[PDB]
Order: sequence, then C-alpha cells, then structure tokens
Amino acid sequence: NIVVDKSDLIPKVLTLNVGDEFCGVVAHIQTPEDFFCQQLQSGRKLAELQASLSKYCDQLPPRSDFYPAIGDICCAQFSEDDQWYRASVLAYASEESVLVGYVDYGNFEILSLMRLCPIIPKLLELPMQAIKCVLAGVKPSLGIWTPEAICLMKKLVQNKIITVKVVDKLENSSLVELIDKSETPHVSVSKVLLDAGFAVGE
Amino acid sequence: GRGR
Repeated sequence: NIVVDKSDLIPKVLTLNVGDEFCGVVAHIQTPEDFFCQQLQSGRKLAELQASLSKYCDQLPPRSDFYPAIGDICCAQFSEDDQWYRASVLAYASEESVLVGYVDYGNFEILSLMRLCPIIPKLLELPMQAIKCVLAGVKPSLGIWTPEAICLMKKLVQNKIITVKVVDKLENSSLVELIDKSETPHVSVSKVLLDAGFAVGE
Repeated sequence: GRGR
C-alpha cells in the first residue's frame, strides 16, 4: 500500500504571529513557563482528525516490528480512552515501550509498542494543535515554581475560555499573556500570580 | 475533554 518517505513526515505548525490574540483553552500545564493551549476553533477539526486516525489505524493489521525513531511522528493509542492520537516519539523507556508526547494536546505517557501505529503524510495535513507557551512578564519568586503556584494557575484557567495573546516568539515556544475576559474587570494570569506572591516581574 |  503506502511507501512513506520519512522526509514527507514533517508535522505542520500553527502560525502564531506576535500580536495575535485567539480564544483558547489551557489544555496541559507543567509550570507557568511550560504549558499548552489549543485554539477553541480546533474542536471540530480535531474531532475530525481523531475520526480519520481511528479509521486509518483500524485497517493496519497491528502485528509488530514497528520501531519508530526518536523524533518521529506516529499514531499512539491513549491509555485512558484507547483512541488514536498524533504523537512524537520522545525516548525509548525500554526495548518494548516508548515515552510519547501527544502533539495536539500536550500531555505525554509511556506506552507499549503495541499501542503505536505508523502515520502517513495525509494525517499530518492538520497543524499540530498543542501550542507551547511560556507565561509573559513573570519569574518564580523562589527561582522554582511551587505546586501551589501551579495549582492557582490551574484554578484561574480551568474549564474556561481564555484570550491568549502572543507577546513574543521563542525558539521552541510562544511567550503569551493569558487574559480571562469573562470577569468585567479583565484578569491577567500573570498579574494574579504576582499579586499572590508566587511570581516576580521581568 | 476530547473523545472516546
């Protein structure tokens, strides 16, 4: 069937220009300097991808000898719902298990090789949807972000539509402001962390 | 959220 040039397995990237604002959701948070947003307008386009991925992976007779290289994109079956997602191979955890990052969501896990499928270039036409972000204007007031600061950040953005504003482009991410416009005096995630002690200015 |  499909003979794939791995040169043709280039994932696409959302163009986020400085000054772009979009309505999105904070999908996954490591710290205020390491988190992921998705564009709210992605819900349908992504449910569509997921349907295509499910259809495609079901036609693969999932028998063995698939060993992706570090950095390949492939399909990974998420442990919590058993659905198929796009995933970057980050590292092998053993001979038979791999650390993978879900490139449309921002989370990660270690999976059996039995839960990975190769991908084809048709399924890379959607740009990767998890936008890697660093929160503008703040540094951790101890030099390390404490799980309490992170908790608070999670609380400010959970189940909420957030305005993400691109302040700058970094090498592998976007520097952003996060602004909840659902409170009539608008609230910056940066400002609340500064006001609460956890952050200091830069 | 997502699907299943």
